[PDB]
Amino acid sequence: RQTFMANESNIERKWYVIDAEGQTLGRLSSEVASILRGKNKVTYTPHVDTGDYVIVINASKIEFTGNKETDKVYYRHSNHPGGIKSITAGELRRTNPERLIENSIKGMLPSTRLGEKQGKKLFVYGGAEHPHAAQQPENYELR
Amino acid sequence: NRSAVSGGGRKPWKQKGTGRARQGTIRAPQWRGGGIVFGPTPRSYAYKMPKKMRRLALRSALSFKVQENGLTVVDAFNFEAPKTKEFKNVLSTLEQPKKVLVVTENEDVNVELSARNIPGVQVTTAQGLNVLDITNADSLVITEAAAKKVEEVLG
Amino acid sequence: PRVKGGTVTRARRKKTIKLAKGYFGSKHTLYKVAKQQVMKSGQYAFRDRRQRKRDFRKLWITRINAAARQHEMSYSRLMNGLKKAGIDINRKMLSEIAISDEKAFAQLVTKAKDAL
Amino acid sequence: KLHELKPAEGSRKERNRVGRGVATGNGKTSGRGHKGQKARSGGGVRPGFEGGQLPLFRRLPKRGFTNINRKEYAIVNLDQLNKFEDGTEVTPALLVESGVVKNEKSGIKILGNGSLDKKLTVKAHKFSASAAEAIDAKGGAHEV
RNA sequence: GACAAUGGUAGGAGAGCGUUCUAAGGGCGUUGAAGCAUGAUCGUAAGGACAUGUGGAGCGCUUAGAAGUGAGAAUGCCGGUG
RNA sequence: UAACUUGGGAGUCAGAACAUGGGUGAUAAGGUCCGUGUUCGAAAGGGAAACAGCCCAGACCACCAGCUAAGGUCCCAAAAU
RNA sequence: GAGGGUAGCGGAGAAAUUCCAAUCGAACCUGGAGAUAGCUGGUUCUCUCCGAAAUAGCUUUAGGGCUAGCCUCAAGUGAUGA
RNA sequence: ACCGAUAGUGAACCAGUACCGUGAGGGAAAGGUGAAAAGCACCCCGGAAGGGGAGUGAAAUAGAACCUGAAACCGUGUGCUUACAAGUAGUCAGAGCCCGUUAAUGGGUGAUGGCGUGCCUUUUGUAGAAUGAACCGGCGAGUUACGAUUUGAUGCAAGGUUAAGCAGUAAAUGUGGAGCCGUAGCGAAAGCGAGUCUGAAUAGGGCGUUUAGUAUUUGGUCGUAGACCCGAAACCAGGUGAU
Repeated sequence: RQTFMANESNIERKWYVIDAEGQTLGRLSSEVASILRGKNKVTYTPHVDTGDYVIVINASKIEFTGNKETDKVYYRHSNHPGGIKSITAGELRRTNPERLIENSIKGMLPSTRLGEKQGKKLFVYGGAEHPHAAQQPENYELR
Repeated sequence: NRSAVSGGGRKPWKQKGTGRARQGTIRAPQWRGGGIVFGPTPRSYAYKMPKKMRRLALRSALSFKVQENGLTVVDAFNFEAPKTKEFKNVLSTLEQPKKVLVVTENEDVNVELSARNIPGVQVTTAQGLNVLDITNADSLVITEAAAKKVEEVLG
Repeated sequence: PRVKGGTVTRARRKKTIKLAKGYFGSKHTLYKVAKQQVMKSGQYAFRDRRQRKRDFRKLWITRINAAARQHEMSYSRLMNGLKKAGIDINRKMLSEIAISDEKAFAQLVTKAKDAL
Repeated sequence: KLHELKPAEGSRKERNRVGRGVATGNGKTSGRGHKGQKARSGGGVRPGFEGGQLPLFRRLPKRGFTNINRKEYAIVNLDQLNKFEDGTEVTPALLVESGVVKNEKSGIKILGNGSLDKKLTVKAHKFSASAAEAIDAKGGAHEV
């Protein structure tokens, strides 16, 4: 038995910033999820958190394909008899662009106790300005 | 068994209607104090074998005893009155082991009365020899008349 | 002769209750419930001894993939390149080298690229 | 010795007990099976048959009778007579004594199965054609 | 040493563990038997030892013999307790 | 690499789905009745989300070793954005 | 109200299968008696090898049985099996 | 080579008793101080029960509710862990925090990750919303007798073997040869016989000429006895009842 296991005594985390201008919604969300989990490190351990923090700016001008602007619909239920709501993806972009990105990425992470903690390291902002200057975020290009 | 245990003639309760297991008597095998099933019963354990094999077994015992130098041919036992100490000294003179079987031809009263309170000694005649007496005994002491009777009777 | 019980039924029932320590509630106290869980534990452990080998091979391959991507190539082309050269080092040793010796791994990625 | 006893090799075997756990192989149903007439206490049908098709010993006819004045003869073949010294006399009171006839049912009969090679006189109740010819063929006498 | 076989219900065949009593031999015990409790011990299984507490008088080993010889379930029987 | 003969001991006589050749029904039924193969029954493991009968494949035991079948390689989730 | 009579193959009944000790299409108790049950339920320790059937015939027979087919063990012939 | 207080008689104890029924009738539970009562003088809390000392005794956690004293269940104190989480409650991996063994690649707890719908019975098929079990403990189901057949062992062998009885320690085995199986079959029978029956005819055909058995006993199965255990609706016989 020779296998190395990472633990909280030696985990290192850093910050990244990614531009969401001119990218497809799903092609960007799949790449961000591989970073929050820590799939890009050589010390990946399944039962401990290893991934890094991600900042997403310019959450507007996120681009769809086809007729998704009007056809793609999001449903929710309030658990009351007869109450089901609905909203169009082209309507959520102009009124809550942060939730559009945030929910898409959170749908690509496991729903365990560790999955919720790993999803709390994503910050999404609709403009080009973010307030996390105390850290030293680095620019990241998408594969 | 069920029939021999005292009581238990009537049914304890009705067959159905109440929520309980159905029972017929209070002396069933599964009741406390009820009858026993498939238990001991008086019988005999004895059996028999061909006459020719009852004699082949006795000669085998005598031959095995002779093989290990456990045979002692002596003269007549000359006792006039029962006395345990004289026979104890006689046994110790001839260098005999703890368990000895002594064999004669007829019933010797003065030999059997003594030598019988000594733990480990039994007296027998020529027509009273056993497979168990010979095998249990450690050495055999016989008289010439008894030896001749044993040789002539057996074969 | 009559043969009764005692000192035989109690002895074997205590052995079962003693293998269930740490179990929740009545599953470490009562013999009948504990007996069932001890049988399920043996069935689980037989299955899990053979799933433990599939779980660790996956972990090594995930780490080899991450290290190789840092050298502008994927896992699938790395194992083909090593096979065409004859390295014969298994996934357990390649993972232990990438974590510890950073520039020894680069000595193996080159030969995997030399043979294409 | 009484503390070292040993029965002969292969002369004893342990009995099989049913209804004593599943590992023995005869645990629950004790070898009987599942839910039949042959799986109940008290057994099943009679050894011949009962019910159903007509039995084999009922669709066949009876045959013959028994004669109350039946006679059976203790037979002695020519081979069994060679044990006697040549020139001797054989009588029914001596065959029983010497160990050829054990039970004298209704007399002695001589049958001609074998070779004689003697010159002995034998007297018995019945003779066959071969027995009387072979006995007289080498010298001898016979009576009834 | 070389090769080959080893999923399994009804059911057939074989080899074993343990329990109470008897016979023969050989042993242990108030300087402490059986029983009970704990322990990180041994064997492929049924199972067997050892040490320490409690206990206050009987009990193992080897080879044979004979059985009222093994319990988780029958709206099972009796007692105690949720 | 089996088969036949003589002896001791049995269990079984409620079967199901898939494909295919037919009757019956209405070229209805997870219907029913026969012929021919497979699997379950009495079969764990991988695939089909879950799912006795479908595809792959038959578990003596241990290992933090390697190659494959069905089916797959953007994320959940191992391997081609 | 008191004292009496009719007894179960029976008695009583202005008649309802109504009553005869909280029970009546035939009272209760003790015996034959461990009645019979082709029907449900249950049947107690461990390993090793092999391993089915749900078909045919007949049956007051159809959720039962008997013979044949299929499984196992021991002995024999031995090439007759695929 | 019978039981040892759920056993053995229903009853080891003031048991046909407590109790139940109009009556006939049905019917339990309950053993154990110590070798010796030497069965706790005296002091303290309290109305008392109960207790803390002091004494008796080898021992009082042997103080009469008294040998040993298990499990269910009920409490007190403590090492590790738990208030954002969807659990057949375990298994594999695994940090952190405490201990130190029958000394060996040790023990206790468990932040997190992967996998995972109890047991039995009956069924073509059950996580099943089909059956059964509130929990713990004791008890609770293929036995024996006499016959048949087959297998292993042992003794004798064209022979093998005695039953009742008698003598003997309720034994072993002496004695006892009535009786039984085998050495020869075929035929309905008379009958003949290594051959017989059918048949006018060994003509053909059927069954025989193998011509090694026999006595005891371990194991398997069968039959007669309730025959692996528990469970009816009912039938018959003799009695008790009109409070």
